[PDB]
Amino acid sequence: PLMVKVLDAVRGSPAINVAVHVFRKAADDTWEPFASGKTSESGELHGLTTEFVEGIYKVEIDTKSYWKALGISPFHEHAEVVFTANRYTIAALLSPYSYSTTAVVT
Amino acid sequence: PLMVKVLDAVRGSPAINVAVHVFRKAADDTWEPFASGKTSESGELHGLTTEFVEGIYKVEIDTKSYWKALGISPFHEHAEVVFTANRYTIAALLSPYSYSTTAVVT
Amino acid sequence: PLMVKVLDAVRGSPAINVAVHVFRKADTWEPFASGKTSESGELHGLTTEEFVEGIYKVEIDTKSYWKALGISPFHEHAEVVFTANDSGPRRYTIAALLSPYSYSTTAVVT
Amino acid sequence: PLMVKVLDAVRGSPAINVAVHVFRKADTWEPFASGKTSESGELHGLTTEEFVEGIYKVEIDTKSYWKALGISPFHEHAEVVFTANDSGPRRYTIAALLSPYSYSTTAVVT
Repeated sequence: PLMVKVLDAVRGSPAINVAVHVFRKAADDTWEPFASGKTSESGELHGLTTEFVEGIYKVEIDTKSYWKALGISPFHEHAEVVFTANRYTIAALLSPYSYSTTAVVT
Repeated sequence: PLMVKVLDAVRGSPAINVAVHVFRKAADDTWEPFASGKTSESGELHGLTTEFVEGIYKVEIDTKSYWKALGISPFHEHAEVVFTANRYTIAALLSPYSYSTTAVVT
Repeated sequence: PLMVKVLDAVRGSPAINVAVHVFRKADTWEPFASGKTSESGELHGLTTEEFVEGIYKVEIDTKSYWKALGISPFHEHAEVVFTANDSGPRRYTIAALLSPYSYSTTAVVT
Repeated sequence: PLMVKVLDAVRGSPAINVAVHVFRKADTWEPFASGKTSESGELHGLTTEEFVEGIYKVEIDTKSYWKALGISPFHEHAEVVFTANDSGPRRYTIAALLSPYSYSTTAVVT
């Protein structure tokens, strides 16, 4: 039920091999690792979970590493997306000094 | 080779039944109708063309009609995307007073 | 009452010296005003009395901007089309955020 | 040298009274400054000497903003994390453009 999709606004392409880490917020307010992976050649990451109970989740997209691998100076350390779970696609559109993120919930 | 995908940033969903018109620029600088359709339940419009020679194209996405059908006051008349053809996905992310458009060319 | 602001999402900077042409629908597009963005990425003083109700088009010459930086971008231009002043005079800021294969545009109306 | 600007993409307006909390990485997140956006959608005067090199997090409380307008938005907050002043002092504008299920954030560094 959770998928992440990442596009590169500079090249006009999927953002491939972007590392993504998902965390779930614990009772003591810390972030517990939940799942992770890297985007495919289509910029997508499937199969993160099945387990996906209500709670607050954080999806961290490693944008800095991506721009570094392209030789382009980036601004952000990463893009964080934090939401309460209540099909979820977390989309992100990446530029070096800007990004957007959209939840497509169907 | 040309596909249009539209998302609704207010609802977090595909933008369904959005009218899209494609034009090709003529030798006298006018816009000639080329193809059109409406987005599907997945917010996508396929099968616009096959015919898709080099030239300047305009994709008009009827955002105002979409927001009107939702009872939400919009700013723009439409979103226009103009490019030279040289697989093209024209993506758009819609809010009432803002939109983005991204070309995913693969 | 009409201002255009352009930012470069690759550099995190104002987009300087971007040409901007404004048209007003008469059903033809009549030239209305033009200018280029300053060092702040802004273009002021496009109009005044003159900015009556109508459908306006703001064409931002993003391709020339990118080409001058060595980049072959996707779009020919960014066009922003809108009805203005339909409920009396307003101040309009048309913002654009540019990347080689993507742009966003936002209207701030006060 | 740090300013936060927030806009509402549904209304085409400044996002007014949005809470903003800034942290600096010590590996814990230490509270650094906080405030709320004004009628212009801006928050100034967060820092000064004080804004040394470091990793900073700007947390923008978008959910409370939307909830006060009757909306149940997707995100808990918008978080913007960045290294600052790594090559000497700069002016940073952190902009955010909010929709109920989507946001964009941009850095303008001068």
